[PDB]
Amino acid sequence: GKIIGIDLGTTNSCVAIMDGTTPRVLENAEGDRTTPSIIAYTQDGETLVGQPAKRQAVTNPQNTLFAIKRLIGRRFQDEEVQRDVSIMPFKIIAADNGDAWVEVKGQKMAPPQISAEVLKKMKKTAEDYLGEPVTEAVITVPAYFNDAQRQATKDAGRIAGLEVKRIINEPTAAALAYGLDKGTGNRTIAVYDLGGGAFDISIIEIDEVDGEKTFEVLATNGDTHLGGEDFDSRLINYLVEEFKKDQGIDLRNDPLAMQRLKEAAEKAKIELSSAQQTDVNLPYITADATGPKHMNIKVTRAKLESLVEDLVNRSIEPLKVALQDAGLSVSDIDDVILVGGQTRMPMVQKKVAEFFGKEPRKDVNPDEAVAIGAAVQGGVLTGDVKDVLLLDVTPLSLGIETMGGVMTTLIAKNTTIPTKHSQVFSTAEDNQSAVTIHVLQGERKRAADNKSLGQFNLDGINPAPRGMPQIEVTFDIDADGILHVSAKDKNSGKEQKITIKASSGLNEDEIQKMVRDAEANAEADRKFEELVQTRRLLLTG
Ligand SMILES: Nc1ncnc2c1ncn2[C@@H]1O[C@H](COP(=O)(O)OP(=O)(O)OP(=O)(O)O)[C@@H](O)[C@H]1O
Repeated sequence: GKIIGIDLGTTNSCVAIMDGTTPRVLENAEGDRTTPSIIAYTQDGETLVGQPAKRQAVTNPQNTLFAIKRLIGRRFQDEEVQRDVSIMPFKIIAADNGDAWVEVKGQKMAPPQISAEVLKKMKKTAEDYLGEPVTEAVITVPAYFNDAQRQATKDAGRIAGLEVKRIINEPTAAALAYGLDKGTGNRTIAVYDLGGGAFDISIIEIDEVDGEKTFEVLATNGDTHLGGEDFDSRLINYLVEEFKKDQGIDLRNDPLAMQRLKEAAEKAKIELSSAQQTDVNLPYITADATGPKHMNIKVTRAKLESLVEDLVNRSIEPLKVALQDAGLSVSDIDDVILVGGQTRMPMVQKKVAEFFGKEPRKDVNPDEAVAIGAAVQGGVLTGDVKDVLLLDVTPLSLGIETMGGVMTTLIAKNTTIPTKHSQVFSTAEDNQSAVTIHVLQGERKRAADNKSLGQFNLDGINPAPRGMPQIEVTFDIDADGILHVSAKDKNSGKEQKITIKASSGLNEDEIQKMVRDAEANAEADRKFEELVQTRRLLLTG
């Protein structure tokens, strides 16, 4: 019946539910509206997840798993994983198919089984609160996720025993919370998503027409080098040099010290959004030949702002990129929303306040906003929320190059994504051995008039006197907005395919110039295609 929304965070998870008209964030078993995303394997053969798993990490670096959201769906030879292999204290291994897996206590295990454990805790958190079993779910993912990662997010839920009703991306989920507030229609909003694992900026339009509120993403892009875990690194490296300057010991090579130090580094970081000072007292952190060593160093707040200013500045070019892709001016941008626990630090809000010239909205809970919005999607699916429409549509038509230099339209503008449709084409020459599929986007009928987005060949077409082999062309734009083009020659069984990425933005000012141009040029476009018909649509070499 009801469909729950889950914030799958790198660092914390959060559960919320629609209680009629107003959303409620549900507490986990400790009473916390957020649960750390950490998994631990104890000597006694049981697996800890959440706040219990976080606590035993300092003595169990190999069998305490955290930051598993950085491992799901990727190949081992990726640079950051090699970057990740060196810094992480637990064991990273390759799966038989080349996937990135982990191995704990001699058991080779994939991340989705591990992440499924948190959902079961979230599931049990929901089951204890509701007193009944729960099985239908909408799950969130980052906006920069590719084709392989989202499907893997669906599968992980199934290993946790869930039917995944919807995948939605995380910057979109947090915004649903904001739109419950009054006065949110007909505005342009920016979703700046800075988590533990990455930077994300999304541009979203909130429109309301004829009693229906519609939401459309105008731009998105991401940068995985600007996430909250990269900030913690910017402290682990420095802290060793101050002790080394005073007493000559390099801690980078001591994981047990590194395990307490990250915990000391992580918990204190929360404090500096509210606080101005504190003293780190971690007795017996290590020792050398002359006996025990003790940490006691006083340090305030300014130095950190000096240390991480470049990360904020390197996130700006992705912000600058987002506005061009959406085609908007600052004067079209109506509101600022903070999501994520790290925005409670004052300089980021000021750096944002200087940039936007207005204070970010203070009514969005940074630890809970993502979870609250995902719960709304469940109410839409059950009918609990009325007069709301998820808008995800194509700005321009998509197609392939055909006979005579003609574009044949396969997908008309403003069709909802995901989508798939089929059409039959044939061969142009006797005994034709090859075809070129030139993937094209635009509103003009001449193929030579569109932008090259890529092109591909399909071979193995059986020889025939022209037009007999039957080559079926499929374009698939999946729920991530990514276009999958596939081809199978039905008489032989062969299959080849390509993938075409989702756009980072939708530039309507330039698009609207092209559309008005197209209305003015309608008659010029017909005669060319009809005289190509004059000279089943055909594909060139
Ligand atoms: N009070 C606080 N002050 C400063 N930083 C905080 C606070 N609470 C949490 N953080 C930081 O915010 C980050 C987690 O934010 P959030 O839970 O929204 O991320 P996520 O959804 O887990 O990440 P991603 O979107 O990349 O998957 C962590 O770096 C954590 O250290």
